[PDB]
Amino acid sequence: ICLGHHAVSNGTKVNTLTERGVEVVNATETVERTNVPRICSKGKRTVDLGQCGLLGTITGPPQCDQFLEFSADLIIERREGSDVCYPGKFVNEEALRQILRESGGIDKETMGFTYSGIRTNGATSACRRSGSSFYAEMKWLLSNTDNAAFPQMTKSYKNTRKDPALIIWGIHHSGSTTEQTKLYGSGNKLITVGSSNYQQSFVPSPGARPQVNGQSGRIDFHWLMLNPNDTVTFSFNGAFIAPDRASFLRGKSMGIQSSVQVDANCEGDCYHSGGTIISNLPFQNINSRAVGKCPRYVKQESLMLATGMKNVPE
Amino acid sequence: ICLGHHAVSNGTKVNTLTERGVEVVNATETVERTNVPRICSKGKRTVDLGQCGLLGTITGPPQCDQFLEFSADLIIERREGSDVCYPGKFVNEEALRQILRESGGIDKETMGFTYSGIRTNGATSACRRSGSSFYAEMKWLLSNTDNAAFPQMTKSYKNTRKDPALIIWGIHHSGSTTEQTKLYGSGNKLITVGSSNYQQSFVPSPGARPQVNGQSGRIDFHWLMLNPNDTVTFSFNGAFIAPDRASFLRGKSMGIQSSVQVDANCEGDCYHSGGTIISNLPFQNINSRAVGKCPRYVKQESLMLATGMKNVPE
Amino acid sequence: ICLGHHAVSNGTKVNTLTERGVEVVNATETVERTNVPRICSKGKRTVDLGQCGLLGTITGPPQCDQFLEFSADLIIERREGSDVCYPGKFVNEEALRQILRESGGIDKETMGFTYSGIRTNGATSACRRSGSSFYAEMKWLLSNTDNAAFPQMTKSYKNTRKDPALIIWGIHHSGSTTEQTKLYGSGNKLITVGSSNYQQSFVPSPGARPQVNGQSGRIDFHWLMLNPNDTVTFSFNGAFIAPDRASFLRGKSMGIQSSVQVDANCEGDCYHSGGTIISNLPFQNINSRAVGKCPRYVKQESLMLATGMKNVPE
Amino acid sequence: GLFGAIAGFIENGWEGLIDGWYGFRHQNAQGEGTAADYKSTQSAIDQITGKLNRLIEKTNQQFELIDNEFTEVEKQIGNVINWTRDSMTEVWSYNAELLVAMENQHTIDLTDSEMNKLYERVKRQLRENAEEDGTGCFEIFHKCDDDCMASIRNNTYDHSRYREEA
Amino acid sequence: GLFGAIAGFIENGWEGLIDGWYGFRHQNAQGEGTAADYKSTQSAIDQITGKLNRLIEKTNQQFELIDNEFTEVEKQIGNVINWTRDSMTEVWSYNAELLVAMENQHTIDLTDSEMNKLYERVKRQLRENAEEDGTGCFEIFHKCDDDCMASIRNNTYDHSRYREEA
Amino acid sequence: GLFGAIAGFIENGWEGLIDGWYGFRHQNAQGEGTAADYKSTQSAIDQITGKLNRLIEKTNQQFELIDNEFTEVEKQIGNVINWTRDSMTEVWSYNAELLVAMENQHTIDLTDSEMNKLYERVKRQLRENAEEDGTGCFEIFHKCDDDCMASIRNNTYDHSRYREEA
Ligand SMILES: CC(=O)N[C@@H]1[C@@H](O)[C@H](O)[C@@H](CO)O[C@@H]1O
Ligand SMILES: CC(=O)N[C@@H]1[C@@H](O)[C@H](O)[C@@H](CO)O[C@@H]1O
Ligand SMILES: CC(=O)N[C@@H]1[C@@H](O)[C@H](O)[C@@H](CO)O[C@@H]1O
Ligand SMILES: CC(=O)N[C@@H]1[C@@H](O)[C@H](O)[C@@H](CO)O[C@H]1O
Ligand SMILES: CC(=O)N[C@@H]1[C@@H](O)[C@H](O)[C@@H](CO)O[C@H]1O
Ligand SMILES: CC(=O)N[C@@H]1[C@@H](O)[C@H](O)[C@@H](CO)O[C@H]1O
Ligand SMILES: CC(=O)N[C@@H]1[C@@H](O)[C@H](O)[C@@H](CO)O[C@H]1O
Ligand SMILES: CC(=O)N[C@@H]1[C@@H](O)[C@H](O)[C@@H](CO)O[C@H]1O
Ligand SMILES: CC(=O)N[C@@H]1[C@@H](O)[C@H](O)[C@@H](CO)O[C@H]1O
Ligand SMILES: OC[C@H]1O[C@@H](O)[C@@H](O)[C@@H](O)[C@@H]1O
Ligand SMILES: OC[C@H]1O[C@@H](O)[C@@H](O)[C@@H](O)[C@@H]1O
Ligand SMILES: OC[C@H]1O[C@@H](O)[C@@H](O)[C@@H](O)[C@@H]1O
Ligand SMILES: OC[C@H]1O[C@@H](O)[C@@H](O)[C@@H](O)[C@@H]1O
Ligand SMILES: OC[C@H]1O[C@@H](O)[C@@H](O)[C@@H](O)[C@@H]1O
Ligand SMILES: OC[C@H]1O[C@@H](O)[C@@H](O)[C@@H](O)[C@@H]1O
Ligand SMILES: OC[C@H]1O[C@@H](O)[C@@H](O)[C@@H](O)[C@@H]1O
Ligand SMILES: OC[C@H]1O[C@@H](O)[C@@H](O)[C@@H](O)[C@@H]1O
Ligand SMILES: OC[C@H]1O[C@@H](O)[C@@H](O)[C@@H](O)[C@@H]1O
Ligand SMILES: OC[C@H]1O[C@H](O)[C@@H](O)[C@@H](O)[C@@H]1O
Ligand SMILES: OC[C@H]1O[C@H](O)[C@@H](O)[C@@H](O)[C@@H]1O
Ligand SMILES: OC[C@H]1O[C@H](O)[C@@H](O)[C@@H](O)[C@@H]1O
Ligand SMILES: OC[C@H]1O[C@H](O)[C@@H](O)[C@@H](O)[C@@H]1O
Ligand SMILES: OC[C@H]1O[C@H](O)[C@@H](O)[C@@H](O)[C@@H]1O
Ligand SMILES: OC[C@H]1O[C@H](O)[C@@H](O)[C@@H](O)[C@@H]1O
Repeated sequence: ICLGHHAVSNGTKVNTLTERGVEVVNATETVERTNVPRICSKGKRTVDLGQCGLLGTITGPPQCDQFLEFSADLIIERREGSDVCYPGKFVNEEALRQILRESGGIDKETMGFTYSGIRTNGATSACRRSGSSFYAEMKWLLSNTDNAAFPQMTKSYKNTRKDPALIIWGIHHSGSTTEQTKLYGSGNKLITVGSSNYQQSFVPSPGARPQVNGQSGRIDFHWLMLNPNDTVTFSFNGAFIAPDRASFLRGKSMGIQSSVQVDANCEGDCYHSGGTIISNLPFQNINSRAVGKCPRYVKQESLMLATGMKNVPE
Repeated sequence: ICLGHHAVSNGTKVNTLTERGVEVVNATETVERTNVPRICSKGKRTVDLGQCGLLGTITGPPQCDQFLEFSADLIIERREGSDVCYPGKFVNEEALRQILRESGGIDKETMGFTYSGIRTNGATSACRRSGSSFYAEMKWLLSNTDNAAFPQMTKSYKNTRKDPALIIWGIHHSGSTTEQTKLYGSGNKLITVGSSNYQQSFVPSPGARPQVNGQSGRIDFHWLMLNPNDTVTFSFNGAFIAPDRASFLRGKSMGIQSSVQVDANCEGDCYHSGGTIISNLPFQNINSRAVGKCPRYVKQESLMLATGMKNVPE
Repeated sequence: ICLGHHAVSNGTKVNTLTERGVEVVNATETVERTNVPRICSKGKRTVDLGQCGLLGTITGPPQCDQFLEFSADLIIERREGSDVCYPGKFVNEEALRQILRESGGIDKETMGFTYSGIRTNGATSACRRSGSSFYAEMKWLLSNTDNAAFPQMTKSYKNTRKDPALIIWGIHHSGSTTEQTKLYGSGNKLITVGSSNYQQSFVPSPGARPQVNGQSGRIDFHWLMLNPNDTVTFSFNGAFIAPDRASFLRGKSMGIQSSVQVDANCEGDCYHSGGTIISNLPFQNINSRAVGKCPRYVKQESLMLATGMKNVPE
Repeated sequence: GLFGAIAGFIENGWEGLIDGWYGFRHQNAQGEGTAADYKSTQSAIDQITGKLNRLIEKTNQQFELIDNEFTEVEKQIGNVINWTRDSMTEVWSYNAELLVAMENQHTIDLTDSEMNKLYERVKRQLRENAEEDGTGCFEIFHKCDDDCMASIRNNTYDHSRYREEA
Repeated sequence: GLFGAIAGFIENGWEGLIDGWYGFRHQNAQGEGTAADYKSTQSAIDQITGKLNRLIEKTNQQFELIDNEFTEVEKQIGNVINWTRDSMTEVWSYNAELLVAMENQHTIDLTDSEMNKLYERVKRQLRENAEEDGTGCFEIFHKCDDDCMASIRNNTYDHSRYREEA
Repeated sequence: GLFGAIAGFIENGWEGLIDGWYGFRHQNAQGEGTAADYKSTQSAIDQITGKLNRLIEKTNQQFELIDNEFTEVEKQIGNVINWTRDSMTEVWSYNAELLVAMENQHTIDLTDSEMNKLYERVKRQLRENAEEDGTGCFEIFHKCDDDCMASIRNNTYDHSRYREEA
């Protein structure tokens, strides 16, 4: 009688601590490479922002009328997304995106702002809607008559809810000092936003500038996070784009960027621009910027784990 | 004769490379979980800033008269701490905190600044002390008579010591252009600070603003680090809150944030908000933001290290 | 007959998982400590910027006339390097250094900017060359006659090449409002740079300031990266230091800082301030800021790898 | 292999032993026969299935993203972010390769052991009724018929009964 | 266990052997007896005490803190900081679990070895005066009285004296 | 050593065996002699050369630098950068020490094995013509002259020829 062990004709090569490319009777991958070119959203409350810019869901541009108050588990930004109407920019934007991306969604509630001696129309063909209008969760406070004079106005809000509040406001940058002393009064314009742990002040910069989407002026939006029971104070005299409503986060959620279709048939937790990495392996070589609950990204394309003795063919 | 090994009735479960929950004759923790709810300061020169804001030790608000020049091994910030008098803020603050936190303490030395044609009082009920005054290591340069005119003034200092110097200066933001052309002269005010590897310029932003601690104006402090033999130059014409004294770091030290009591009976090197992690183990699951010489923070609550053979009960 | 193994009189100490300082028959280092006090550049296209500041290669100060268009594999900055002429600074500089450091070199091409009603001389003894001049890839647009009036001027360029373009422009900060309403017109000066994904606006800050290199004024340079087919628009009315030429990156390259000599006899890929770490070992204890393809920096000075059985002397 | 069994004093393995990992191959009076040994095989398999399990775990750690594929973040902060990400990539790649390379070493050795475990079982079993040649075979000094050869397999061989007769 | 000794051809251990890690249990003419073996035991202990020591070291590396529990730092820099900290937390947690899981594997195997080390000692010692049954016992072919059984323990048993008489 | 061979039942090594790693030292009728064994030696060497190779690899990963030795970057971003770099330094240092400490453990054990591998070779070879004393020597029960001692070395010793005569 003799006793031995098995073996196959064509083994599988692996790497040991001492050798390289040793044949074992059988191995198995460890670095996922398979990708699913779709956003596996089964079971998750999804919201594909589409042509709406994640930030635009806070201000209110036409592209976002359908997203001013959304609930979700998975948010999705598209390259075609835009958070703008009137040419302009969002100061310290990516930070805001990072917050809203996990906000779970937003919930609007007025600021309780009423005014006097001024107009509150202020629209623009740049912000086309129902035939020329303005943002949505905004109000372009305007000086009554032309070249008039905007008052010492002051408005203030108090977040009286458990969780902090997202407060926005914009500064208008006319395309000239002439258009400025027209829309609002004349002279220096100062907008100062203050709260418990915040306090900046802004000044308009009216003057020559390209003409994007029909306008040469610019409205740049600013933002802070209002703590529970805290009070925000706005002190301005024009050029101020006031906030009609505040925002509150609904809770957990994740935001991703993809250019691929949504699919509610498969399930994934590791998303990335071009699909979902569906795998139970520890490492992936697909995308180093994948997000969610993923396998760690490595350089190697394959790290094979022996699952059998060494192979010794006859 | 036979030969065997020991074993106990109730072994201890651990995790192997191949199994999970195997009983060994005996194991021992590896992830510290015990916390000491006190700041073990035995042997260390401690300074609990208390109601004084770490940054306030540089400017000189009432809360900090007792800390304008301190020596220490361990500094401590309390949530009740404040570095302010007149409402305002410290531009690029956290950076300054990070520096002073390890400064070992500060040592003051005048700037050698003398003036002419102006006043140097400038006090405020917001900065209450001995019955209304101003900061301490500061000087609120003021225009002699009301609505007067602050001169072209220029002051300069030179750090002539081995180690670099911390130089401060504040910009006053009146609550209106009227109060501004009163305290100081009238018209544009420009404060330009320059040094070898530094060069900014500041401009006051006087205008409506809430009324915190009785004032509607604001004084924001600015700062740079003056290299050995280098010279700092201040060029202003008002609205400038001048620095009466510079600061030098004494050497090593650590700064922490805690809400717990100091205790000179125990010794620790790993502090954190709620105590000291006293342990010789490699990993801790107590606080991920602990600082000093600590054990690495992990997720696991327990990773047991076998210290005995496998246990085989009869 | 008996069978045994070898051994030497003086073994070599190493550390095991269970012991410490065990003698094995023979070991070998693992943490490189040897340094070569020279920049091993054999085979690499090198360019030692010398007295020229890496950023200065984009603007054009005298120190850099020889580097306005360079090609390279390895760039080198020297502590004596300066990117300046007229006293001033480069806003968001380190970012620009990080880009140019790997640019592979730069390639200039005019902006196609022509002007009218103004002068384009504007030189200075601070920017000494051929007997007093200005930068090089720049043009100090000046108001024709003294106290004249700079026009509403607007200039625009379009990157029509495959790869993005580096566009520069400076803002002049006179040493007084008087010198300002002299060089350029009078009143508010506004310079607004805009592009597809960019849009800032700058304002001059003329006023008292030290006198570095004979001037009390300051010219601060600004910059953006122009995407393919995109168009940049400059809208100013003075105090603007215009860009005569744009820049394009040639491709791969690495930038280092050293105070040591170049040597084309040795070859290295791991550079650092004081030499090249030439080694095939996995760890190094030489410099934690070494760059290129290096061995990982560790704390240990030596981690010895046994390459022999345990040593058992007679 | 640390035990000198597999790929050792047992030259090669048996490509016909598709029944188990290890097994017995005898040549008694009548005919031969080759049967796999369930005991040893399951012992190894189980353990190896162990590692594989240990390696297929859930990183319940969720990371939100901080970059931006559309609209790039500022350059300074951008490079720092990536400098960081790569450092992390360098690390995990290193770990990933050491784990697998290390695990494997062990895996292979793990079999030698089991194989050797069996062999030592058969030896001690046969007591002084057989001799150890060296190729891994046990030349039994007595007619060990099919019922006998197998007697050894299922560990029931009572050397004594054939002690003297050996 | 890689050596097939502990939790192997030695079924279970002895819960009464609270004297040492390993030991001898004999049954000579008169009475039995169970004494622990100092040699082997200390060998293992020492080594295991080794690891434990290797693991209890001082991270003389001091980290100052960069966050702020009162007054939060800017949001952009804040997320980057934490994104970093967590990545680090993910890493150390992984290391922490591999080290312990790996160490342990070795630890256990380390004993088998020592146990097996002893057994092989006793065997080779007894030369051809005893037989190897398989349960880990050595049936001595000659009255091995208390002085004798022990003679084996303290490694002094001179097979020869009882060679023929066996 | 896990195998109890080196630094075990073979007291010390031979400082005169500068020919190979392992080897045979006999004392036959005429004179003695000490010759190294190429087989075992190369087996170990090769493998150990293996690790060393595994460890000397190219980190084709290039990192551009993000700091500045001349002209320091802003303070906030600066501390974050270094806080990061150090964390990375803490990690790699830890890895660097575990790898080496772990590798070594294995290395040493790797030899025991090989040494033990040889010994078990010689034993099984000699069959029942020699006895196993315990110091690692094989007392051959028959005049094993130089041609004979060596006969064993090059694995050609045919016990049978001298079976009875032993
Ligand atoms: C890893 C990842 O997210 N992919 C991007 C890729 O789309 C792009 O080409 C490159 C430059 O923008 O950066 C990254 O490689
Ligand atoms: C790990 C740590 O420092 N604890 C804080 C905790 O106080 C707070 O609830 C949370 C949100 O602010 O952040 C962290 O979890
Ligand atoms: C690791 C490295 O790059 N060296 C520098 C050293 O030149 C300097 O003394 C110190 C403080 O500036 O920082 C680092 O230690
Ligand atoms: C080619 C082949 O044999 N495939 C099998 C595979 O199906 C199985 O999952 C693994 C572990 O059981 O063993 C492999 O050998
Ligand atoms: C329950 C118990 O037995 N406790 C002991 C413990 O006191 C000792 O520190 C450790 C190592 O010596 O062994 C444990 O078994
Ligand atoms: C002092 C000494 O013996 N040096 C040798 C060394 O030259 C060789 O590279 C290494 C591995 O072959 O073994 C060492 O023992
Ligand atoms: C600003 C910048 O350099 N962006 C790159 C990005 O394109 C790349 O995808 C990432 C790693 O993949 O590294 C970043 O640094
Ligand atoms: C700005 C922010 O998100 N703060 C959180 C902080 O609350 C938390 O404690 C830390 C990890 O514990 O991660 C930070 O990102
Ligand atoms: C701004 C600052 O602190 N600079 C230090 C630098 O001097 C040091 O070299 C590096 C690590 O070596 O750590 C940085 O934090
Ligand atoms: O967005 C990801 C990337 O995917 C590629 O397949 C192309 O379609 C590109 O145009 C696109 O940018
Ligand atoms: O169509 C595929 C892909 O092609 C690329 O060239 C770009 O135009 C992308 O916007 C587009 O999605
Ligand atoms: O500060 C730490 C934290 O500790 C908890 O026990 C409570 O006392 C909280 O109010 C406090 O914020
Ligand atoms: O008193 C314990 C703790 O309670 C919390 O609710 C807060 O009010 C803290 O400020 C306080 O320290
Ligand atoms: O630059 C590196 C450093 O090297 C040292 O040897 C000295 O020469 C210093 O003056 C210099 O700063
Ligand atoms: O000369 C060596 C070195 O000495 C230092 O003191 C400095 O002055 C450096 O600039 C110089 O390079
Ligand atoms: O390769 C990923 C992605 O990288 C981007 O930079 C573009 O090159 C895309 O067209 C491409 O699909
Ligand atoms: O849990 C730690 C700490 O977290 C903070 O965010 C607050 O929730 C405190 O009240 C609490 O004590
Ligand atoms: O030690 C490295 C380097 O550190 C710098 O900070 C200076 O101290 C230099 O003089 C020195 O050469
Ligand atoms: O985590 C629950 C609880 O923690 C702390 O007490 C505070 O953050 C509370 O606002 C919160 O409700
Ligand atoms: O075409 C293969 C692959 O190439 C690049 O990686 C990108 O353009 C991807 O979007 C694309 O899927
Ligand atoms: O580290 C000591 C010494 O190092 C360098 O030479 C410089 O940083 C000196 O200022 C310092 O005194
Ligand atoms: O109460 C238990 C524990 O809960 C949270 O972690 C915080 O509020 C701590 O301060 C507190 O000690
Ligand atoms: O990488 C090659 C190719 O990738 C994408 O398609 C784009 O980035 C192109 O501009 C580039 O030419
Ligand atoms: O002098 C030894 C060494 O000391 C410091 O590390 C620096 O000054 C180096 O430049 C120098 O080479």
